[PDB]
Amino acid sequence: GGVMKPHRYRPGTVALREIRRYQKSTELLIRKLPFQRLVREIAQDFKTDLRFQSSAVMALQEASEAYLVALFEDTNLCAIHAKRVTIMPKDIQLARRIRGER
Amino acid sequence: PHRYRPGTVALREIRRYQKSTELLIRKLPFQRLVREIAQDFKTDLRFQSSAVMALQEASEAYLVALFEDTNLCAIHAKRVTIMPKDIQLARRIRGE
Amino acid sequence: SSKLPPPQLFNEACRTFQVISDCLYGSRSSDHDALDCDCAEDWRDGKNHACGEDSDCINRATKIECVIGDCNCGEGCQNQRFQRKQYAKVSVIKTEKKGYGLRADTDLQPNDFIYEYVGEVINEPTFRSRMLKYDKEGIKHFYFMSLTKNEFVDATKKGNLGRFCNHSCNPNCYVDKWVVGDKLRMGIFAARYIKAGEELVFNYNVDRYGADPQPCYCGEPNCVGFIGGKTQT
Amino acid sequence: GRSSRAGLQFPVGRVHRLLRKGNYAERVGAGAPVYLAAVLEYLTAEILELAGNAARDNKKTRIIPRHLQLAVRNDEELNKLLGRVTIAQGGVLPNIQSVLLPKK
Amino acid sequence: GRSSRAGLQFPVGRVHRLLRKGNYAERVGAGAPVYLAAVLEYLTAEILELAGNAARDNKKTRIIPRHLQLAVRNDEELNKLLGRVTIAQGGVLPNIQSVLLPK
Amino acid sequence: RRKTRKESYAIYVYKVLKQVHPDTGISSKAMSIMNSFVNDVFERIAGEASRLAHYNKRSTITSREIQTAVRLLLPGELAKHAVSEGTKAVTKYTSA
Amino acid sequence: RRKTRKESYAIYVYKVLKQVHPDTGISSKAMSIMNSFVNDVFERIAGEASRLAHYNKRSTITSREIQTAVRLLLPGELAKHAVSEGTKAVTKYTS
Amino acid sequence: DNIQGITKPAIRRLARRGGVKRISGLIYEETRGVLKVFLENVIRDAVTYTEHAKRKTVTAMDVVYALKRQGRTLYGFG
Amino acid sequence: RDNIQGITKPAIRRLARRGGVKRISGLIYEETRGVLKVFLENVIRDAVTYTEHAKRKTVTAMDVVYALKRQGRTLYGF
DNA sequence: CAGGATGTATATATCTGACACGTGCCTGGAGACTAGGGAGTAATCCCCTTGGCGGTTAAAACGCGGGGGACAGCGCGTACGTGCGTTTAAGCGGTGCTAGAGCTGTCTACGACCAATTGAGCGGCCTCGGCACCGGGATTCTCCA
DNA sequence: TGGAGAATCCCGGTGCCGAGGCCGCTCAATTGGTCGTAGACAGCTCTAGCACCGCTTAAACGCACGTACGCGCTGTCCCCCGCGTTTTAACCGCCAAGGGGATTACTCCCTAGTCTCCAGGCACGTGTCAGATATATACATCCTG
Ligand SMILES: [Zn+2]
Ligand SMILES: [Zn+2]
Ligand SMILES: [Zn+2]
Repeated sequence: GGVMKPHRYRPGTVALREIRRYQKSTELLIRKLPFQRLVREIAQDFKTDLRFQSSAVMALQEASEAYLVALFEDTNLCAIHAKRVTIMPKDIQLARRIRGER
Repeated sequence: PHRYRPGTVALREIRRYQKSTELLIRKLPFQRLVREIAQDFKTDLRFQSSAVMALQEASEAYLVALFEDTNLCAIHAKRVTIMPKDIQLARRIRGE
Repeated sequence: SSKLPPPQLFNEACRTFQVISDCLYGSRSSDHDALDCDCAEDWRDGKNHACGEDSDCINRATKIECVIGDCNCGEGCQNQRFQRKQYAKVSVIKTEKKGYGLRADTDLQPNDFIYEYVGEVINEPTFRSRMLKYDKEGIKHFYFMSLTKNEFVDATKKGNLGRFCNHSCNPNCYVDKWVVGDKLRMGIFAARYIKAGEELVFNYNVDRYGADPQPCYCGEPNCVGFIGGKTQT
Repeated sequence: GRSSRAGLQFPVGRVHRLLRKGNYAERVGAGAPVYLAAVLEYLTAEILELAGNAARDNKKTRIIPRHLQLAVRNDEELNKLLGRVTIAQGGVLPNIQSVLLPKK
Repeated sequence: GRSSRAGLQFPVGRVHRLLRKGNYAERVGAGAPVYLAAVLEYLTAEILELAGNAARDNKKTRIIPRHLQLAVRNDEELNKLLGRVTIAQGGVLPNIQSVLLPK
Repeated sequence: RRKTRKESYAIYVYKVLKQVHPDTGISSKAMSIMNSFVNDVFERIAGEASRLAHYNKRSTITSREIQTAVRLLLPGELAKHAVSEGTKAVTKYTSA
Repeated sequence: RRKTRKESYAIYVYKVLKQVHPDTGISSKAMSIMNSFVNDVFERIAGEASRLAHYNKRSTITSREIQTAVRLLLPGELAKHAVSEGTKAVTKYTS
Repeated sequence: DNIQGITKPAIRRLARRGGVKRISGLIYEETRGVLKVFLENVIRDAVTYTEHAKRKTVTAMDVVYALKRQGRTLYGFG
Repeated sequence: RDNIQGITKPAIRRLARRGGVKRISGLIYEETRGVLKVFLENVIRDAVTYTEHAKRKTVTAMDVVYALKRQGRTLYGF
C-alpha cells in the first residue's frame, strides 16, 4: 500500500498566510506570563519588592508590541529598499538610527 | 593637464563645509521663496530679518539631517550615491 | 514533448469507477475564511480575468480561492476555478510499461491550472482498512495519497481523470495544496513548457509500506531505479 | 442647561471647570468652553462616524478597538493628527508590500 | 540676597517669579525655585565648561556657537537631552563614513 | 455604600454615537479609548492656548486663543470644519 | 531709558562662565543661545512639575515635584549630579 | 535570565504583524536587546512616578503618563 | 511664481556635502526642492497663524521659533 | 455470521459574559450680584522694513570629456521556511492571605498676600583687543608617469 | 614611488566693531506681618495582588529536508564629476519714506469670588442577547459467541 506524501507548500506561502491572519486579527502576540516575568525582572533593578497592577502589565504589553510591530514595519521597508526580502540586524540598527533612538 | 579623480574633490568639500559654519543657501533667493510661500496665506506680509535667518537656519539643519540619513540609507544599500527613493525612505521612516 | 504518443476512456483503459466532479468525501477541513478582497477587475465581458491567473491578486498569491459570488469581482474572478472547472486538456494513453498516461491534448503554457485530484477523503483506521481489503483483494495499483498528514485520499472507487499518472524522477507537473470552501484540496500544476502528446508525470514521493515496487521506467540518469520517498515505512 | 443653549452634547460646564482648575491660565473667557466643547464634539463625531462605517462594512454592530484603529489609520487627516498614538488592542492596517507577492 | 544664602549664581527670586506668573501651579513651594536654579546652574556649567574646553582646543578664548555645538554633540547625555534641538550657526560634526574613504 | 464619584466623557460620547448612528453600540474598552482621546485633544488644545496666552503676555484664554489653537492642531479640512462648528456654537450661545 | 525692560539670563551665565573658566569670554550669539537654552530647560522642568502635580491631585509645586521632574528629564549621570546639586542647595538654603 | 522568555516564535509573530516575510537568525538577539532598552526606559519612568507618589504599585496611569512623556501616548487606560 | 528655482543646484549640492553625501543623482535636486517646499509651507503656515493671532502684520523671529517648537525642531538664538 | 454496546458527526436547547436601561443620591453646576483689573481703543512716536541704485565679483549656468559605479545577469551554497513529533510551561480555574490603595479626620506649618523699601540688574555709551581678513611661505595630500 | 602641482595650513600684520564694564535709574526683589486652605500623618477598611496548586493542551522546540534567496563576480554603459569659460545676479553700502510695533492714557465690561439651590451625572441593580457548551441522536466500528 503505502503513504504517498505529496509536495509541501513552497517557502513563503505559509508565511504570507500568517501575514494575512495576523494583520486581520487583534489578539496579543507575546505570551503574557513570560512578559510579566520580564517586566518584574527589569523593574527589580530600581526598587525592591515592586508590585504591578494587571492593567499596568497589560498596557506595557500593548505598548511593547505596538513599538516592535512599528519597528519591524520600518525595518521591512528599509529591507525591501535594499533589494532583499530578508531583514538583518543592520536593518533594525539603521531603522533606530534614522528614528533618532540611537 | 592634471585632474583629480571623480570623488576626492567631494571629500575635500565635505571636510570644508563640515568645518565651516555659514548658511549655504543664497539669502535673497531664499527670502523670495519665503515671501512667495507667505503670499498664499495673507497678503502684504512683512518679515523681520531675524525671522528669515531663523527660517534659513531651520531649513538648512532639516535638510542636513535628511541628507545624512539618506546617505546612511545609500551606504546601507551598497551604494555611494543618493537616489530619490532614498529620500522618500528616510522621510517615511521619520514619519511623514 | 511527445513521448507518450487511440486514447482510452476512464470507466485499453483502467479499471472502472464513477466519474465525480463535486465534493463527495467521507465526512469533510481548512477553517480559513477568505474574505471579499477589493481587487480591481478589468472585467465586464471577459476582456481580462478579474482575479487574474498570473497577476497580483491577493487571494491567488497564497493558494487561496474565492468562493463564487461573494468576492467583489463577482463571477469573472479567475481565482474561482476549483468551483468552475477551468481544467486543461489531457487524455488517457495506453503504455505497455508506464501503464496509463495523461497525454496533453493542447500545447500547455507553463505555470497554469492543469487538473485536480478528487476522490474519497478518509481517516487512518478506515484508511488502513481500505489498504488491507485492497491488498487482500489483489490490486496492483495503489492510490493511497495523503491530503494532509491525518486524512488520506483515494480515487479508485469514485475518482476522476487524475488517476492515470505515475512517478518520474524528472517531474513535469507537480501537486500543491489549495483551499476552497474551507476544504483542503489538491491540484496538479505545470512548471515547465508542456507540449501536446506527452504524459504529465510528476514526483509521487511515496513512502511505500511494501518492499518490491515497480521500477521507475523514466530511464534517466537521475532515476535510481526505484522511486525514492522520505521514510522507509 | 448651558449645553442646550449652544446645541451641543458635550458638557460646556465641565470643560469650563477643567479650564479654570486645570492650571492653564489665570482667567478663562466665557466663549472658550463653548468653542472647545464644540471642537471636541465635532472631532468625537468624526471619529465615531468613521469607526461606525468601518464596523458596519465589516458586518458588526458593536464598535470595537479594531474599527477605531481602521478609522484612524485610513483617514489621512486623522492619521496625521494621531500619528504617534497607540490604540489599545487595535492592531494595524492590512498592508502587504507589493514586492512580497509572487512574480509572473 | 537669597541667591548668596543658597550658594547659587542663578536668581532664585526671578525663578520664583516666573514660577508664580507662569501658570504652573496655584502655589509654589519655597524650596522649588532654589532647587530649579541649582539644576539650571549645573546644566549651564556643564555646557559652558565643555564649550570652553573645545574653544581652547580651537585656539580661541571666546565661545562661539560652533563650540557650543561641539560641546552638546560630544556629550552623549546632553545629546540625548537635546536630540530635537538645533543650535543656530552650529554646523555638523566632522563625521565621514568609512565606505566613502579612499582605498 | 458607593465607592467614589469618578467623572468621564462616557455618556456624552454615547449620546454623540446615538445622534450619528442610532442602531450602533460601543464596547466598554472602546469607550475608554474614546475618553482618553477626548482628554488628549483637550489637553493639547488647552496647552497650546496656554502657550499662546503666555507668549503674548496675556492672562486670559478666550475663544480666539482656542480658535488659533484649533487652526494649529488640525491639519486642513478638520480645522476648517472645527472653526465652522465653533463659530456656530459661540454665535448661537451668545445670541440666545 | 525709553525702552521696555527685556529680562535675560546673560549676567548669570557670565558669572558661571567666570567661575568655571578663568580666562574665557563669550560672544553675543552664544549668550543668546545659552539664554534661550536656559528658558527652554526651565519651561520643560516647570511643565513636567506642573503635570506631575496635576496627575497626583496636588496643587503645589514643592521640592519633590522638581526633583522627580529632574530625574525624569535628565538622562543618567546628569540626573545623578543634578539631584545632588538640588539636595545640596535646599540643604544650604534651609539652614 | 528572562529576556529569552520572549521566545523566537513570538518574535516571528511580531514581525508577521509588521509584514516581514523572511527573518534572519541573528534578528532575535537584536530584537530582545531593543525590547530590553525600550522596557527599561518606560519601566524606569514608571518607577520614578511611583517613588514620587509614595506608592508601591506601578499603576496603569503611571505607565500611560510615562509612555506619553516619550511621545508614545497610549489610549484605553485613562 | 517660479522663484523656487532660486535654490539652485550647487547650493543643494553644498547642503548635501555638509550632510556627508558624495555623489548626487540628477533627480535629487527636484526632490529636495519639493521636500523643502512642503517643510517651509508647514512652518510658514504655523508662523502666519501665530502672527495673525497676535494682531501683528509682520512675522517676527519669535513666531518662527515658537512655530518650530510646535514641530519638535526647536531653534535656539532668536 | 450475528446484533449490542460503543464511538462519531450533527443539530440543539441551553449557559455565560458583556451590553442596554431603570433607580437613588449628591456635588458640582447654574444663576445672581458685586468688585477690580485686564484689556480695548484712541493717539503718538520712531525703528527698521521695504524699495531703489550702482558697482563688484563670486557663484551659478553651461558644455564636454571620461571613468567608475550602478545595475543586471549568472552562478553558487547555505540558511531559513515548512513540517512532524516530542515536550513543557501558558493558561485557566480555584484557593488563601495580607499588603497597601484609598478614603477620612485633625492639625499645623507653609505659602498666598500686602505694604514699604532698596539695590540688583538693565539701558546707554564708551573702550580696546580678539578676531576677521590678507599675504607670504611651509607643509600636506594627490596623481601620473 | 617621487616629483609636480594644487590645496590647505600656519604665522604675522592691520583694522574694527562688538564684548565688557561703568553710570544712573526704576521697579521688582526682599523683609515683616497676617491668615487660610493644602497637605502631612495616623488610622481604618476592603480590594486586589501575589503565591500556590492541579489539570489540560497549545505552542515552543529540535531535527530533517530542501529550495530559493542572499551574495559575490563580471560585463556594460551611462551619467554625474572635474574643470574651464561665460554670464548673471547676489551682495554690500547708502538713502529715503513711511508703516506699524510699542508705549501711553483712560475707561469699562467681563470674569473671579461668593452665595443660593436642585437636577444631571454617576454607582448600582435588572433585563437581554452573540457566542460557546453539554446533550439528545443517527450511522459506522468493534466485539464476543
Ligand atoms: Zn481578488
Ligand atoms: Zn476574487
Ligand atoms: Zn526515476
